[PDB]
Amino acid sequence: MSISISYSTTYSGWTVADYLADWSAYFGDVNHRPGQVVDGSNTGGFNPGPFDGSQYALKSTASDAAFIAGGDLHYTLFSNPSHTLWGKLDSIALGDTLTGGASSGGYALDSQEVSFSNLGLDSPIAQGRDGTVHKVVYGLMSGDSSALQGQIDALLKAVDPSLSINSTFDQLAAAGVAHATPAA
Repeated sequence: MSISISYSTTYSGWTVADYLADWSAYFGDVNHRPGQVVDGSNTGGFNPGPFDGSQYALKSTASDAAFIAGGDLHYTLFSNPSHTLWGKLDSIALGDTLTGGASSGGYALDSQEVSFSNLGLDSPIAQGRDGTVHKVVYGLMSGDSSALQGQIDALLKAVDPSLSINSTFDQLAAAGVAHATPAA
């Protein structure tokens, strides 16, 4: 299945690039870096976990913003290549107010704004932090969605050259790629 995008009608006239740029500024930088990682503050979590899961999810420390990365994800922690998130990234869901976790049978967003699915991204452990999956997710954690933007852009252009991250969600819905959900 090719890339599918779900969006609240609230963002119908926003370009994907503007939405993501503004969302990352709103989520901010959790400062997930050497000497600055604090359990339960800026780590996020895996479902099932502890270091691998079908979901990785993280709440903003600056706001109610949160994201859920979906697929088949793995984190190396201290083992070479250290601090690498790798595996399959199938989806990114962006919104407010993270709920759930491993014990609930999954993370969710109370106010999901936008989701990108069927991303088809797959990065091997041996690529380390140069892997696309790593860069996309760490980008989000650190207030820079450029890697995510770049991957969405490539996927959209591969569906049709008239589609890009500078398309509005409505324009992408006109092409059958994006699908509106009610404004909550």
